[PDB]
Amino acid sequence: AGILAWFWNERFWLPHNVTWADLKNTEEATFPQAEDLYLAFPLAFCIFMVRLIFERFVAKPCAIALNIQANGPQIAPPNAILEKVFTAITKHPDEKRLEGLSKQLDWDVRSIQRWFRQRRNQEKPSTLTRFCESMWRFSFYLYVFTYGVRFLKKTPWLWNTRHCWYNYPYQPLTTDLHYYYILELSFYWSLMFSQFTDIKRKDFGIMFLHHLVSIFLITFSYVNNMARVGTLVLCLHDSADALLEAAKMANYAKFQKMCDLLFVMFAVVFITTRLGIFPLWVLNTTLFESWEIVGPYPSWWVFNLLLLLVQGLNCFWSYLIVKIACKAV
Amino acid sequence: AGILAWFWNERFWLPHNVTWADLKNTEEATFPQAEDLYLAFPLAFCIFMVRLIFERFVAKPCAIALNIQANGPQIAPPNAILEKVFTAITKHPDEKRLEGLSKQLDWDVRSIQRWFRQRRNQEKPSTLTRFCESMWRFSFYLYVFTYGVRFLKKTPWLWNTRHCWYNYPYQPLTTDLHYYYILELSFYWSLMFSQFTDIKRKDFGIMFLHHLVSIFLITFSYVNNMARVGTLVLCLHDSADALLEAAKMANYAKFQKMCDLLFVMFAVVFITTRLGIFPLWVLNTTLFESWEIVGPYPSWWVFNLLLLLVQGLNCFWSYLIVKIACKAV
Amino acid sequence: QLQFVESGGGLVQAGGSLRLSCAASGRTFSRYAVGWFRQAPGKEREFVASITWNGATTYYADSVKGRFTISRDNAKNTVYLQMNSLKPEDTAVYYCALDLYSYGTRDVADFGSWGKGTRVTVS
Amino acid sequence: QLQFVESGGGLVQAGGSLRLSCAASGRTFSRYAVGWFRQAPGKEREFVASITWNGATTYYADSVKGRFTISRDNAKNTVYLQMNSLKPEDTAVYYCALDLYSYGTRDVADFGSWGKGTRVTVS
Ligand SMILES: *C(=O)CCCCCCCCCCCCCCC
Ligand SMILES: *C(=O)CCCCCCCCCCCCCCC
Ligand SMILES: *[C@@H]1O[C@H](CO)[C@@H](O)[C@H](O)[C@H]1NC(C)=O
Ligand SMILES: *[C@@H]1O[C@H](CO)[C@@H](O)[C@H](O)[C@H]1NC(C)=O
Repeated sequence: AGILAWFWNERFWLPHNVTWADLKNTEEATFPQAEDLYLAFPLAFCIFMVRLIFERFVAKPCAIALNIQANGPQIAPPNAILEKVFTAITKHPDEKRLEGLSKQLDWDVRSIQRWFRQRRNQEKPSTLTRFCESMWRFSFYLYVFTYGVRFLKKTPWLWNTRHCWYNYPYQPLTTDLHYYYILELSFYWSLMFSQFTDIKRKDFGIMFLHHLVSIFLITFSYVNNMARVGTLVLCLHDSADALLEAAKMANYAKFQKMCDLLFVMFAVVFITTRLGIFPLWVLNTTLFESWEIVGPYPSWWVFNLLLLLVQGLNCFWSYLIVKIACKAV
Repeated sequence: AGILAWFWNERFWLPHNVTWADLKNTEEATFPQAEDLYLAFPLAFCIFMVRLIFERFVAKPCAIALNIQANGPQIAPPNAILEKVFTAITKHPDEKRLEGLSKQLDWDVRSIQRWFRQRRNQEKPSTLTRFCESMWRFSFYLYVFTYGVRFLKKTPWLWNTRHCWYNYPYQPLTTDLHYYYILELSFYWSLMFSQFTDIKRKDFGIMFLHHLVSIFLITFSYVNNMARVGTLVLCLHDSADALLEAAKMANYAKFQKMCDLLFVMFAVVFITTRLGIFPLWVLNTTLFESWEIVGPYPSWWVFNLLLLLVQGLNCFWSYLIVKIACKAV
Repeated sequence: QLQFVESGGGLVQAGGSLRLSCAASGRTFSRYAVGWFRQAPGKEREFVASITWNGATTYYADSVKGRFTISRDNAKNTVYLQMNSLKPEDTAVYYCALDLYSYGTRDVADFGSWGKGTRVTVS
Repeated sequence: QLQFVESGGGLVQAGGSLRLSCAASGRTFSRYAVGWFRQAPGKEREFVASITWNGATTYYADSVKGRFTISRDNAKNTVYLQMNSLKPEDTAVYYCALDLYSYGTRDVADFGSWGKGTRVTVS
């Protein structure tokens, strides 16, 4: 109890001359509260179950109708030395590792590379599950982006970025903003539940840090009444995530022309939104306008660094994209 | 919104001449509310992570120190017909199925039974994971039972069962009762999350119905201010669950004398608590005293049937126990 | 704090009949159960009787049954203890109390918001 | 509903200086941003000026800049629009409004809890 009071220091989060007692829910006005963010976990569980239903009953028949391979991986040829190396040394040999294995086994590099690729495919999930997951991600990202566009088209802060800090902290909470924030937090918690359980043996790096940072930002911005600028970030970031899933779906059906086109479009949208628009527009409204209109708050040192972290992430992935696009030309 | 108002009909749950406006949280008195049950999901997630940490860092070294087999199952001898039958016909042949397989393959029944047992062990989880899960269950059940005993030893309704309906609906909510209910609901939701994700390929029958019924009862009793009688059920049912896990742990270390003793004690406690005490004491206070003191409520038709359902479950499992105890003599 | 004020006391002749009233200056007196306690001279507080919010349950002491009756009126916010066939045991100072967690016990430590107390004299 | 009552109006000679006051009968007038709007005869309502809860931002119309100033006093719960160098354009009926979702726009449909309105006459 006392440690929670220490953590929620009103002189750290809220700006000068502002107390939590000012943001309590009164008769005529409703303000966002931390207690409203507990529904996110139940909604994430409901989303997880709906995802399971969609994958097994809606995506699998479509994959069957599109000649996706319904069987598992292939079987690697038997080899004692290769099996010992795969179980002991590593699972994804590099060029130097392939050369060393060829020297040790006195075998061609192509055969060892094919054997290790087959073993990796055995360890990797089948194409059917990846296709179903990509279809679910595409549908959810398209819904979220469309709802965000419909919500933002009427708001006064999309055109002028100095309207997110208009009457701070006295900005009432609307149904649309609450629904958008709860839906986003629920989706991120659903991704969490899916990753710590179903995929605890797949990936736990850049996308787990990305998820954690996104949940951190969404929660602490919602508690701090700094949510008008968060909708612009959520809608900007979800613009490009609806094309990568379509490109993956085109890839998994062995369509390379559509996959190449959709990936050139995803690359263009990703670069334009997350390298040209995001820093100049959102970090402008965040680093300088927020501190000018709202005043000196210390939470700014936490929030901008995190957004800069996100920007670093979204610059690494863009190098990864610029080379694939070079391969796609 | 309207459908929720239809579902929470005050003429169905609350007794005669009682409205939800009477149970709202006022200045001097705090009453339980449905909104307080949203913390259960976050606490269940925290419990799930603590369970993972305990299993990998606290239970696995102990299992290693106790010579539990750290490797996987064995390898069944190759057989085309046996593999085809196992993949197509069934996985756990009965006596008639074993006789049919022996007739078809012209092989001894013992060899086919051993091959199918080896295949089942291949499909079944290793002893290490079962030992770790049993240790976690034992620790959690022992903690919950001990806290329930400490809480109930001071309450006035454990000795007299007509003190659960004393001042209904005006019974204030204490910290201990709220903590007990939230802890139980969080544990049941943790079991849910573990079963729909980690063990979605293991069991989905009597224990999933049992979990669902337990969550139903705990939630709707907490919302209805019918929680004084629920603590007696929770503490009565968690008395025997702390010995079955110890018996399983004794079994997995190849200790048969302690396993037999602990299972005779678990059988005695289970029969005594869930066949002798539960119906005569809790269904007495529930079927008749509740309706006498509180009056005619229609939710009684929902709650007693469910408790009777639980009793049916706890009679089936007891037949299953009475035969193992016969084998244990 | 709904501080009670017990009134209705004086000196009565033996084998008498006397009514006592406890008045609560609050708006939420109707959700609580209340009780009447007595403190015998040179003795500790005893449990005389108790009543729930809606008059459903009336608990009495094994010494006052029949002779003593408890009732309450919600609109007036008042509790009336009617004592009958008063023996010399009744001589004490009566305090009207409120039950805090609806526990239904017979105890002095569960009853808060006590009152200054009215006095009875029995010849 | 914090219904505003605009006062402070009369007829002023040209090139004059006139102060107007808008008074709100509420306790939560200090959390809202408020604005002053005018309704020209035979015309629709126009946006004259607006001010945030704490005087941070003062938005004006492109026709009234410099000439018109807006201020507010939180303790008194009053808003003061000082008009200076009044031209004949100012002739209308002024209404004091309240902003409902802190949107910062220049619109008549975002401002609720309007007032009956004060009148100005400019020669
Ligand atoms: C991954 O690249 C996408 C991450 C999406 C980020 C979502 C964060 C939204 C909340 C932003 C809150 C910032 C407000 C603080 C500014 C001072
Ligand atoms: C499995 O055998 C154990 C299940 C444990 C049951 C827990 C349920 C506790 C809540 C009881 C509420 C009943 C109150 C309604 C009576 C009218
Ligand atoms: C904060 O409030 C104090 C007194 O309430 C005042 O003296 C000070 O000027 C205020 N500062 C700001 C930035 O509003
Ligand atoms: C319920 O209340 C009504 C009026 O409020 C009354 O006439 C009726 O007797 C009451 N019934 C019970 C069982 O209290």
